[PDB]
Amino acid sequence: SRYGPEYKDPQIDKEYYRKPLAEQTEEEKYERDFKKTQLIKAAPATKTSSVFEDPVISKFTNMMMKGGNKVLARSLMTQTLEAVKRKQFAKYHAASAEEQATIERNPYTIFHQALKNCEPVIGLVPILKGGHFYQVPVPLADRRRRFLAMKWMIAECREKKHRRVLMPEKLSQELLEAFHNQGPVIKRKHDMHKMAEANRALAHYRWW
Amino acid sequence: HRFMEPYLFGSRLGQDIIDLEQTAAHLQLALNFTAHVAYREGIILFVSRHRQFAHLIETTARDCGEYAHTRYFKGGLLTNAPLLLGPGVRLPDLIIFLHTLNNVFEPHVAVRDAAKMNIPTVGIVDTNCNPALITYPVPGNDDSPPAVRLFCRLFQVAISRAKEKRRQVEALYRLQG
Amino acid sequence: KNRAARVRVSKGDKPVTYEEAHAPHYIAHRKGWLSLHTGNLDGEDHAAERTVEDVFLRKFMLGTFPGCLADQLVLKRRANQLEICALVLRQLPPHKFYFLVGYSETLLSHFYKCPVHLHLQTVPSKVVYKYI
Amino acid sequence: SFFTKLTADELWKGALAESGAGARKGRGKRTKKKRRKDLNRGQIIGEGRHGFLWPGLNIPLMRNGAVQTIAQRSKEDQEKVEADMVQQREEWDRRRKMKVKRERGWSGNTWGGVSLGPPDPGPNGETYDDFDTRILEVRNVFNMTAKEGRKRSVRVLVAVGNGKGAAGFAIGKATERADAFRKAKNRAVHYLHYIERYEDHTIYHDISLKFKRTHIKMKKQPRGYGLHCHRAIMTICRLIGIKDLYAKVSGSVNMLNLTRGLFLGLSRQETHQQLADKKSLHVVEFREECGPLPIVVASPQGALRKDPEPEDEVPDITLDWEDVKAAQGMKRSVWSGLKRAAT
Amino acid sequence: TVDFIKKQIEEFNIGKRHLANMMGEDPETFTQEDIDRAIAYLFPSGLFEKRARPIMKHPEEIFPKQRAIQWGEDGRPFHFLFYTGKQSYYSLMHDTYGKLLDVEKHHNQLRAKDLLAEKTKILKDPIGSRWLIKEELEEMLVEKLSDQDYAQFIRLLERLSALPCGATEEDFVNRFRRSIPIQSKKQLIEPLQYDEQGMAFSRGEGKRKTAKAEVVVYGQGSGRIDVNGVDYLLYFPVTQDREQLMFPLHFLDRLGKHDMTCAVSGGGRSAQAGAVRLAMARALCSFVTEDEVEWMRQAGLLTADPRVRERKKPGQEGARRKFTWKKR
RNA sequence: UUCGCCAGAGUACUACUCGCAACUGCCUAAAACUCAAAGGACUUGGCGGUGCUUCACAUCCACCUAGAGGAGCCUGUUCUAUAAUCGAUAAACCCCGAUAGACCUUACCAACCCUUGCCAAUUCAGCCUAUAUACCGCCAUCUUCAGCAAACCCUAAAAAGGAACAAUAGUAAGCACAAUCAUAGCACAUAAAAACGUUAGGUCAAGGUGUAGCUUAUGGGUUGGAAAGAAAUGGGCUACA
Ligand SMILES: [Mg+2]
Ligand SMILES: [Mg+2]
Ligand SMILES: [Mg+2]
Ligand SMILES: [Mg+2]
Ligand SMILES: [Mg+2]
Ligand SMILES: [Mg+2]
Ligand SMILES: [Mg+2]
Ligand SMILES: [Mg+2]
Ligand SMILES: [Mg+2]
Ligand SMILES: [Mg+2]
Ligand SMILES: [Mg+2]
Ligand SMILES: [Mg+2]
Ligand SMILES: [Mg+2]
Ligand SMILES: [Mg+2]
Ligand SMILES: [Mg+2]
Ligand SMILES: [Mg+2]
Ligand SMILES: [Mg+2]
Ligand SMILES: [Mg+2]
Ligand SMILES: [Mg+2]
Ligand SMILES: [Mg+2]
Ligand SMILES: [Mg+2]
Ligand SMILES: [Mg+2]
Ligand SMILES: [Mg+2]
Ligand SMILES: [Mg+2]
Ligand SMILES: [Mg+2]
Ligand SMILES: [Mg+2]
Ligand SMILES: [Mg+2]
Ligand SMILES: [Mg+2]
Ligand SMILES: [Mg+2]
Ligand SMILES: [Mg+2]
Repeated sequence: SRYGPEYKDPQIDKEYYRKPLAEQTEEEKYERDFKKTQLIKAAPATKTSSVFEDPVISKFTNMMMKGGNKVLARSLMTQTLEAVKRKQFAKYHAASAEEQATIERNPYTIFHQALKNCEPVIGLVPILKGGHFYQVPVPLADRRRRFLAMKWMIAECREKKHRRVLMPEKLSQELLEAFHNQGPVIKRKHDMHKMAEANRALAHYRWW
Repeated sequence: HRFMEPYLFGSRLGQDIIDLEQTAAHLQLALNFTAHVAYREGIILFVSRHRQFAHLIETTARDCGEYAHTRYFKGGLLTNAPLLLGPGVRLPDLIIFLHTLNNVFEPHVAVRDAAKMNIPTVGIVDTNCNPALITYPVPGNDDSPPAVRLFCRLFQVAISRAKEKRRQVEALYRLQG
Repeated sequence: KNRAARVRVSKGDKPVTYEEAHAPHYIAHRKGWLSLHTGNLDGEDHAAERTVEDVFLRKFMLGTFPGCLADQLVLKRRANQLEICALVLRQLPPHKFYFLVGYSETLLSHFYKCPVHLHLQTVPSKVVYKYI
Repeated sequence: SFFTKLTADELWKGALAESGAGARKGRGKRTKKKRRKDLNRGQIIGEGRHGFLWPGLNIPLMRNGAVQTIAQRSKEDQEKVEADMVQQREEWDRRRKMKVKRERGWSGNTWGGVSLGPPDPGPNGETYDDFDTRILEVRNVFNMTAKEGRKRSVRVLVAVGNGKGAAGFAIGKATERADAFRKAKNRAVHYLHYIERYEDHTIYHDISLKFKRTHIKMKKQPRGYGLHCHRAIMTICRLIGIKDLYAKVSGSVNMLNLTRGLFLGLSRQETHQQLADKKSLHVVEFREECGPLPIVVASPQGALRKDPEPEDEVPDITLDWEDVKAAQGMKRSVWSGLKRAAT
Repeated sequence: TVDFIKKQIEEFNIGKRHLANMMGEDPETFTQEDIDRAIAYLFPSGLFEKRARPIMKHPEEIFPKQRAIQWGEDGRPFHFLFYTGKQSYYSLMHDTYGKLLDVEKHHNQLRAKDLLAEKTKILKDPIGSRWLIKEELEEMLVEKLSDQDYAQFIRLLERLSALPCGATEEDFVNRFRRSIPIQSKKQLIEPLQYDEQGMAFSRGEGKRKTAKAEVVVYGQGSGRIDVNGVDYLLYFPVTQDREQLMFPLHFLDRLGKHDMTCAVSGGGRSAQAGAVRLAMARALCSFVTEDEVEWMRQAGLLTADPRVRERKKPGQEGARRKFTWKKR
C-alpha cells in the first residue's frame, strides 16, 4: 500500500524496448507512458531480466516456500530440476536409436507439459439452494486452473511420500508421471471431472 | 386560473384573450404607484424568475438605478433580513413582478413574503397567475418578447421621469430660499 | 472516548482559553509545554526531584493567588534559579500584589534553597480564544 | 498528604454530580435540588485563624507616618471577628433559604395566565413597553430520537397585547423553558391582529364561529357585565382591551384551536360603518334604557338610498337551542347563576 | 473593522522599524524574508505545526478579506444585485453573459458581412492553462460560493471560449486562468567525471530497507564487482543476490564493460543486494544515452523502494495480526 | 322533507323471553361483576425471515495462507477444598487491574499489643466500610458512522418537517469529519484523531469524594500462614518430523 494509485507496473522485457522502430501501434503507447508523468513501481527482487528464469518456475517456487525461507525453496527447485535432468539422462542412455528421438531431456519443457496435463478443465462451486449445498460445475479461469494444477502436485508430494523420501526426488518422480499422464494428480483431476459430469444437471443453479 | 375570470375578454378557440381595457386601467395606476415610490426615495426591486430574459431584467434595473432579483430566491431573504443580507438593512419598498410564476409553475416566494412584510407589490399576471396577493396587478402577457420589452421600457421610463423630476423639484427647493 | 486533559463542549457559551481548547495530542504540535527543565532530557537525571517541586509550585501558587489566576503557571528552570511566569487578573490592588510577590520570592527561595524569580502579567480578564 | 488535594471546582463537580450518567435519560429528579456554594465569597485574603495582622493585606501600610510591623489580634478581638464571619453565614443562608414568590395566573401550580413581562425590543430599536403578555399553554412535548430516546422539548402558546385593540399569539418551542418563553415573546409580536371594539368595551355584534372542532359563541354584553368568559378568553380579551363580554365554548377545548378561532372571529367582525357603507342605510341604535330614542352610531357616507330594506314579517335567522333555552327561562342548571369573583 | 486594520497597519510599520533597529540591518532594505528570519531567531518556538509559530506579516496577509460597506447612510445599497445574496458572483455571471451576447451579436454581423478575422484561442495546452478552483474563486469573490454555482460559471466560461474571440473578452477570461508547472519527471544526469588519471568514472547512491549503498563505477575496466573489499561471489553466495546484481548490467548490455566497487552498510542479505541494484542503476545513467534511461526507469531500476517494515501497534501481534478474538 | 340507529369499554354476534319447516340454528336482546379508561387518525424513531438499486476488500460467499479445539508445559478463569482478599466476568472478561505475590507489596486470616494514636492545633485523627444505581478524574463500545448543535425564518398548526441546481424555504457561528501535524525530501501508507449520545458498561481498591455507617474498633503495629486439584475452559510456548 506504500505505492500510490499513480504508480504503474514495470516492464522487464528487454526486447520490448530494444526494437521501437519496427512498429507504430506499439510506438504510440510508450511515449505517452512517460509523457503523462506517470510513476513506475520498483522492480521486485524475485523478478529479473534473466533469460533462464520462468514466471511459472518462480510461482511454483513461491508456492513451496514455508514461512519466509526463500533460499530453501530455490534450492529445492535446483535439486528438483537437476534430478529430473539426471533421471531423464539415465533413461536416455539405456534406450535404442529410435527412442532417443522421442525422449525429452529438457526439464523446463517437461515441467510445463506436466502442468498443462495436470490443468483441470472445469471446476466445482458449492451453491446453497433450498438450505443445502450443491456442487455446481463452473468453468474456471486460466489462473485458477493453473493454480489448482500447481497446488495439487505440491500437496500430493508433501503428504503422500515416505519420510526417507526427499522432496526433489519425489517431485522428480511425479513430474515424469504427470508428463505421461500416469500420475495421481491426473487421477485427482479426472475425479473432479467425473464429479462435475455427475452433477452436470445441477449446472442450472448458477446465475453467472 | 379561477381568479382571472373578470380580467379576460373571452376565449379564441381554446386560447383565452385578455381584454386590454382593464389592462390599461390597471397599468395607469401601476405606473403611477411605481413612479411615486421612486419620487419619494423608495427602494424598488424587480423580482422575476424566468430563464429567458433575466439578462434583460438586470440591464433594465441597472439603467433605472433600482435593484433586481432574477436568480434563485433564497428562503429567508425578505423575512430573515437581519441574517441573510446584513445586520441592519432596508427592506425594498416596492416589488415589481415580471413573472409571478417560477420554473415549477408555482406562485413565487416573494409575492408571499411581500404580503407578509407589508411590502407593496405590482405585478404582471398572466392567465395562470394568482392576483389575490399582488397589491397592483396588471393582466397581461409575460411570455412574449415584445410584451415583456414593452413592460420593461414602460417601467424604465416611469422610474427615469420620477427621479429626474425629483431632481428639478429639489433644484427649485434650493432657489426657494 | 478519550477524556484526558479535555474540556467538554457545551451548548456554545462557555469561554475556553487556548491551553484548554487543545487536546493533549496537540502538545509540541500546536501548544507548548508549561514547564521547561533539563531532567526530561536523554542523558540527564533528577527528573522526579524537579517534578515534585513543579507540582508543589502549581498548588502553592494556586492557593496564594485565589481566584485571580488566569492561566496555568509557566515554570522556567535556568541555572539554579527558577522563574515563575504567571497571568493574573487585576482583582487585587497593587499594594497587595507587591506584598505577595515579595513574600513568595523569599519563602520559595528559603524552601527550595535556590533563587526564585516571580513575574506577573496583569490581564483585564480571562482571554478567550474559542467560542464564548 | 498535601499532594492528594484538588481544586474546589473539581470537588464540586463530583459533589453535585450534575453530569451523572443516571441523570441523562431522566432517572434522576427524585431529589430535585442542586446548590453549589462558593467558599471564597466573604473570604478576605489576609485574615487567618491565628488572627495575624499583615501590613500588606489586612491593615494599611502606614500609620501616624511610621511603618507598621506584624501584629496579632487579641483573644477577644479575634473572637469578635469570628462571630462576625459566622453571622455572615447565617445572613447568607437566610437569603438563600427564602423563595422569591410569583403571581398565579389560573391555579397555584400552572403556567397559564401568569405575567411574563414586556417582550424584548426589535433589531431596529422599537421597544414594546405598553405591550403585555400572558402564558396561555405550556406542554412538555416528547420526541423519539434514535440514540437519546425521549427528547424533551418545552412548548408554550403565548399571546401578547397592549390594551388598545392590537393583540396576537404565537408558539415558542425549545429544549429549555426559559428559551421557549423568550422565543414565544419575540415571535408573538410579529403576528398582531387588530380587534374592532365597539365603544372600546364590547364587540360590535354577536359572533358564532366554527373552528376545526371548537365552537365559540360570543354575545355582545352591556357595560355592567364584565368578562364572564372562559378562563383563557378572559385573559386574551384583557390583553386586547375588551372589558365587557360573554363567551361560551363547546366541543373541543384545545387551547391552540381556541385561541386561533377566537382571533379569527374577533378579526372577522363587521363595523357599523362598514354595514352602513355596504347597505347605504343609516345605522340607528335603540338603547333599552334610553327608551325609543333613535341613537345614531354610524352614518352611510356616500350615496344614501331612499329605497327601504325589505321588512321580513318572519325572520329566517339561524337560531340556537342554547339561546332559546336561555331566553325561555328553562336554564335550571345550578352552574349558570353562580356568584364568581370580579375581573 | 476598517479602522482596526488601519491601526494594525501603523503598528506593523513601527514594529518593522523597531525590528530593523534590533537586528542592526537597514530598515529600507529590510524585507519580509528578513522579518521571517528575525522572528525565527528571536522567538525560537519548536512546534511541528508551522502556523503555530510566531508570525509577523502584513495585516492584509494575516486577516481575511473583509466585506465592504454594502449600503450608504440613507439605507440604499450600492450594487444593484445586493438583494440576490451573492452580489459579486451574480455580477460576474451577469457580466459574462453580457459579453457572451456582445460576442454573439458581433459575430452575427461579421458573418452577415462575410468577414472571418478571428482565430481559435481556446487551446492553451503548451502553456498549461487551467481553470480556477473554488478556493481561487472564493479569494476573489469574498463571499462564500457553492459547488453548483462554480460549475455553472465554469460551464459559461467554456461557452465563451468556444466562440470567436476578440480583444477584450480574451483578456477578461485570461484572469480566470492559472498556469501549471512542468510535470516533467526527467531525472538529473550526473556528468561523467575524471579523477586522478582515470577515465569513465561515475558514482551512485542507493537505499532500500535500511541499507545504504555507494557504487563507484569505471567504464574503462573489465566486468567485475568488488563489494566491501571482497568479491561479489563471496559477498553474495545466494544466486538471487547475484541475479539482482546482474539485473542493471544485463538490461544495458554492460556486463563485461564496467568495473565496479560497491560499499553497502545495514540491512540483511537481500536488502544490501537491492540497495546495490538501485545505486548501480542510478550510477549507470552517465555511460548511456537518454533514450535508455527512460527504458530503465520504466523497467523499475531508477525508482526507490518505499516498502519498509511497519511499526507494531499496541494490542496486536505483527502490526496486522490481531489477538485471538473470542466472541463469547 | 323523511325513515332506521347511536348514551364509556369488557362482559356480549352472551343468558333469559317471543317468533321461525330452522332442535349444535336464525332475529330481538340484557344483568351481576371488573377498569378508568376503551377507541379513530397522525409525527418521529426502531424493526421487518417485504421488495428494489449500489456494495462488503481481510470480507459474507465464491477463494489463498498460517493457527485454535487433539498432546505436554506456562498462565488466567469457573468449580470443589481451606482460618484465608477484591474487582472484570456477551461482542467491549479470561498473561484482565498486575510493564508482575517468600516477609514487604497485601487491602485476607489466626495469634498477640496500642487506643486524641503521621500533622502546629482541632468533642480530633484514622477506615482498601457500603453505594460505580450519586461522582469527578480515566477508558471500552457503535466508531474511520457522520452527525450533533446555539441564534433565526417558513408551514391554511407546527407531534414535527424544511430538499429539487434548467433549484419548489431555507441562512447558519461552533463541535465533528475533512484539512493539517508525526514516522525529519514528496506521494501512498501507518500512527494519531473521531463530536452529541447508547450500554444506569468498567473503576469508591490510582487519587479526592456526596450520602449512610465504625471510634479501647469496620482504627493502628509485630509474628506465622494464605494450601491442594475431583473436574471443565480461554490465551500462548514446544513439537508431532
Ligand atoms: Mg405566462
Ligand atoms: Mg398550590
Ligand atoms: Mg376536556
Ligand atoms: Mg508474526
Ligand atoms: Mg354497557
Ligand atoms: Mg352470526
Ligand atoms: Mg344467539
Ligand atoms: Mg476473516
Ligand atoms: Mg503453533
Ligand atoms: Mg490443546
Ligand atoms: Mg479472584
Ligand atoms: Mg464480582
Ligand atoms: Mg459487557
Ligand atoms: Mg505479614
Ligand atoms: Mg504476604
Ligand atoms: Mg482495614
Ligand atoms: Mg456506570
Ligand atoms: Mg455533513
Ligand atoms: Mg422545526
Ligand atoms: Mg453550521
Ligand atoms: Mg512530510
Ligand atoms: Mg492522506
Ligand atoms: Mg487509532
Ligand atoms: Mg482528521
Ligand atoms: Mg452497572
Ligand atoms: Mg461492577
Ligand atoms: Mg475512597
Ligand atoms: Mg469496595
Ligand atoms: Mg489450564
Ligand atoms: Mg490476551
